[PDB]
Amino acid sequence: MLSDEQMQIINSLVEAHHKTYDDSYSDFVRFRPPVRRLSMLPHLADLVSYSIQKVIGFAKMIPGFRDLTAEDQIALLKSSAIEIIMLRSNQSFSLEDMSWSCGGPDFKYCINDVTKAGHTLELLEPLVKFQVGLKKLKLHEEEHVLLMAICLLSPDRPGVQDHVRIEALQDRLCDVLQAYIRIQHPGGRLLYAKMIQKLADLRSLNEEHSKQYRSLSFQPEHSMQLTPLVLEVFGSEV
Amino acid sequence: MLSDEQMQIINSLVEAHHKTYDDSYSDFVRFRPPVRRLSMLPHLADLVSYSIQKVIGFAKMIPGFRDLTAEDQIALLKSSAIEIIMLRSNQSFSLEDMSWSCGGPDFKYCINDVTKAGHTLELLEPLVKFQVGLKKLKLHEEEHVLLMAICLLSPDRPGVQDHVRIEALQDRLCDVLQAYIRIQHPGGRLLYAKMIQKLADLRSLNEEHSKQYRSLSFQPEHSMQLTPLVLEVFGSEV
Amino acid sequence: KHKILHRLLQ
Amino acid sequence: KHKILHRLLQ
Ligand SMILES: CCC(CC)(c1ccc(OCC(=O)NO)c(C)c1)c1ccc(OC[C@H](O)C(C)(C)C)c(C)c1
Ligand SMILES: CCC(CC)(c1ccc(OCC(=O)NO)c(C)c1)c1ccc(OC[C@H](O)C(C)(C)C)c(C)c1
Repeated sequence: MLSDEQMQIINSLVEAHHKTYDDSYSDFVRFRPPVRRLSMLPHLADLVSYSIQKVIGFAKMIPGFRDLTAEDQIALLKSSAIEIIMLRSNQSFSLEDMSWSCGGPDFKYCINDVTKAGHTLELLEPLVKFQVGLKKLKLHEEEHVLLMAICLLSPDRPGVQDHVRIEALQDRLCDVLQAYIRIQHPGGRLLYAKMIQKLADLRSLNEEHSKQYRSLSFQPEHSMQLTPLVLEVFGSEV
Repeated sequence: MLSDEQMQIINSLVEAHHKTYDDSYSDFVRFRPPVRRLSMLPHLADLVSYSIQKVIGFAKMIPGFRDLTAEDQIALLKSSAIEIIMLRSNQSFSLEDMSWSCGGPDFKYCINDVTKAGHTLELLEPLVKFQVGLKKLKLHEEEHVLLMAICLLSPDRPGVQDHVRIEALQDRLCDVLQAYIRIQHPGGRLLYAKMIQKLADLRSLNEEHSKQYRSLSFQPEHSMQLTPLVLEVFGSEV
Repeated sequence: KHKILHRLLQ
Repeated sequence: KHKILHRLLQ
């Protein structure tokens, strides 16, 4: 069975997530309305900007994160933001229509919508595939949340100074998840492996997203549609 | 009577204005919706950002502007943007309710609304007074447009290199307006003077706006609500 | 930098 | 600069 500290960590993450993930999606009405050159950029820019703020809120609650140097926290957020965001979005992803449903039909996104935000199938194909394979793992809230904490605490990111203290925090988390799957998840003898593999898929997606983003960020007619926070987090001006 | 070149200038400005000033205000639905700490900042930031793009469109059509150095064009836009914007807004200002009406009730702004965007009466009092006195001059479209071209072509702005070529372009404009008032505007024996005085009021407003803006721009929780274009035009990173 | 302003002024 | 990120991380 799980230890108290192991369980306290799970309770902390699940609560940090609930506190940073709004199931009513009542904030999407405050974004620049979606329009279906790059007509979806304004809306999706606000979505991502809003999601970054949520990921930051979450990160600050991951046990051990608050004690790192501001520099490492930055290095970790900047390098994993988009992957965490892709992980968070799976909650609203549907295996039927292969889309994201966030309240109303206005906020129902298809692969076509991201295309109108400057992205190509070069990225979207692997993205939907990742969403589908992830959705199929039918993760418990506790595993989904651990995966996001595991992801955010990867020491193998550029700019990370103390990759020993972070290597540790992630190890601690990785075993919590490993223990949880073995104790609380029936038919999950080979789930952990599949999950770690999902983290590897994220890297590829991250690489591809950054490429296409860089392309977009160098065109001022498009960069001007971005928000300050997005430009700072996806920027290279580190 | 007016000369052909004098009239061609008037026709060019009136057409540049019509091409950059949308009377249907059908673009306000694309802004982050208004919300009545600094709840109006998002919406009013998008309004101003959109207005800057219109002022730039207009400027590029002012005869003589396109031939200046990119540097002077920048120096002129950055220093006069807010004044031109205050001048443009008068078109939707009403002497009855003392507000700005841009289509629907959602887009009806009161002094209270700007307060929710980080501004104080220190600025808003003089602002409404300027709007009222301006509205009372009952300018013809030709005079209102000349005033905006006159304003934008003020050589006495920081960063202006060739204030001789610009001093000239503005002189040319100032006499066009002076001639128009004398020939086409009955009961306007003392209008020109009142107009030039209105340009002086704008300077005070500009000074005050920049002060309060600087205050806001140094607070990242607020600066992040701004748009790239606003930050660049009201920024000091010249 | 004024890169956005330059692009718009073109 | 990352000033926005620092403020949010406080
Ligand atoms: C519309 C689909 C998606 C999928 C991950 C998304 C993100 C966050 C979401 O919300 C979940 C959540 O918890 N948020 O708080 C939801 C439901 C969906 C996305 C959005 C924008 C994108 O591209 C963005 C562009 O790259 C920019 C240049 C940055 C604008 C890409 C490539 C994908
Ligand atoms: C809501 C009233 C107003 C008055 C000049 C305005 C600007 C442009 C407008 O449209 C006319 C037009 O032609 N546009 O295309 C309309 C109708 C009104 C304003 C708006 C924002 C403000 O403050 C803005 C803040 O200072 C920021 C920090 C920059 C967000 C201040 C001090 C005033």
